[PDB]
Amino acid sequence: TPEEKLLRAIFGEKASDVKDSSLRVPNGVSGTVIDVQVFTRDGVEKDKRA
Amino acid sequence: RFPALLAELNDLLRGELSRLGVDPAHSLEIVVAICKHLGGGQVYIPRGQALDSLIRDLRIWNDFNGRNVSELTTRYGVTFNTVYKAIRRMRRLK
Amino acid sequence: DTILAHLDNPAEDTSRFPALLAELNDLLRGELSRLGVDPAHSLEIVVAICKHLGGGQVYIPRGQALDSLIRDLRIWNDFNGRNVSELTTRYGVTFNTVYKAIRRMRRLK
Amino acid sequence: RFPALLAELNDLLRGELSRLGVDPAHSLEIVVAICKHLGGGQVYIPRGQALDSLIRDLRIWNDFNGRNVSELTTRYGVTFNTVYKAIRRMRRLK
Amino acid sequence: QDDTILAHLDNPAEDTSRFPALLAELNDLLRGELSRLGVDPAHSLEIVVAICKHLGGGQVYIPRGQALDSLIRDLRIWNDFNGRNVSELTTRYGVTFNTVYKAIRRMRRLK
Amino acid sequence: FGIDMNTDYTLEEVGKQFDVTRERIRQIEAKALRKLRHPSRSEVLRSFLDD
Amino acid sequence: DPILLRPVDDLELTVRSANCLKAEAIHYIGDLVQRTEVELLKTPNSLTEIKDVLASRGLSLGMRLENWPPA
Repeated sequence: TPEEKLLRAIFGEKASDVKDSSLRVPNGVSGTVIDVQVFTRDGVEKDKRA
Repeated sequence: RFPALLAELNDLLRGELSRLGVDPAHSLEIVVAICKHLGGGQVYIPRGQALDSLIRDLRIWNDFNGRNVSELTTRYGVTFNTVYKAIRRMRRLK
Repeated sequence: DTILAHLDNPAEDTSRFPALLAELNDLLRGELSRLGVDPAHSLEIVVAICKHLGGGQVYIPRGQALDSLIRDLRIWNDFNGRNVSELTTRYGVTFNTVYKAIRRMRRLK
Repeated sequence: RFPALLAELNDLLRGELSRLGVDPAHSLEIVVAICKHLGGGQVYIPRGQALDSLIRDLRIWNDFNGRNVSELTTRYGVTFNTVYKAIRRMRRLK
Repeated sequence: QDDTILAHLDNPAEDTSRFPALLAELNDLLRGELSRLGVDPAHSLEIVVAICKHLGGGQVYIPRGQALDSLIRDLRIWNDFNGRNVSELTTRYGVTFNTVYKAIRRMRRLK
Repeated sequence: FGIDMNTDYTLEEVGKQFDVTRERIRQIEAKALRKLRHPSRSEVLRSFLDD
Repeated sequence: DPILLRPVDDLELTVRSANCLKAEAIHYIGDLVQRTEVELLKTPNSLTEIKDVLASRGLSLGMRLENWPPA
């Protein structure tokens, strides 16, 4: 809309081709992480955590 | 033009920060601030006569105690009517 | 200054881009509050900006030019004539960048 | 207002005469002469403000030979409009 | 002194008004005084510039007769005063001790 | 920006209305924007930066 | 009295009167009200402009005030 791009012009920030889809802890849950199990498809390179 | 101008601005700013007692290396973000709300083109920043005249008159009436009108005219190069205006202005403030 | 308190509103009376740069001193005095010194000193700097930088006009860039400028200035500020390797070690840059900063310092007048 | 100002004027005249080699007492004649040829009423003594701007423009276009017009704006801090008017003025005079 | 073409500047000086104009007669009188005293008359303009720059700023009035002569006598008397030559001033200027005392008072009263 | 209007107008579209000046209108927009960046009116606006 | 501690700025006096009192450096209304008329007439150039303005404000010169100034 005109207002949001007006703010964009005023302050100069630009949101790039990125959208937040990160996992979040469900509300009311407080605890400790025990295991992180990551599977990756064959063909694509694996991260250093993997 | 712009790189040398920015370098001069930054070094003069940091020198004044050192003069004011602040760390000179804090000048950079200031010019970055100068960027964030002023970037885009070229603007003319010549004098700003308001504050200069105000500080001039402030020093004029600071020199004034009771009777130095002749010396004020000789030094600051302004007639007695300007002195009257300055004294009235300093009477306005309480 | 001192009377600057009373001058608070008259500072922008019948004003111009001073008022714009009054915004500057706001930021400045904000950083001054960040710095620890009294914010009401900011006007001094700005009036100094009027006396030693005022009188002309300047164009301002927007992008990587100022990034290169700040990197090179942080490189060259610690140069003493025999500390090129010190600059390379401290700032994590190759000899090319520090030598280019030194050439930037040399070529100016 | 007249006595102290006249005394200071005579002091400066005799000092200038001594600097230039003339006898300081001759300054009395000078001031007497001017006191005969400058009277008529009341008017404040200033400078050649028109002549001040004239010599200012003279210096500006003597220093000016091209791009140093920017240096002119860096010399004291003035406008390019008055500089251009002064250039046209020096073109007008022969 | 970058006057240079000041002779050409005389036409703008001829085309100026207000406080200037009369100053040209002052320059002429100063150059005549310099010629009488042996100095080069062309220096006189320089002198006037000095007396224009240092003495400008305030309001002035000049008397014509007796006050001028009294001030002349007083200034001539006290310009040779060193602090302990009152009798010397009386003998040199042919004036009484009262006149020299008045000269001292006039010299010390001015600010 | 075409706010409160069915459409926006470019530099040339607004030039024919008031004045055909090119850099002057751009610096008018820049001056208005920098005036809107003053921390006397923008305190509320800055909160909208996170969205 | 809430007027004695107020400075001489609250008089709205004439320029000649606003200039004459600066020679004696009067900073308080009480300072001038302590001074009587028999000694404020020696300064040049006022004698017809003080009584009316002081009476309009309910004050008169010559009154005796102790512990002045109270600082």
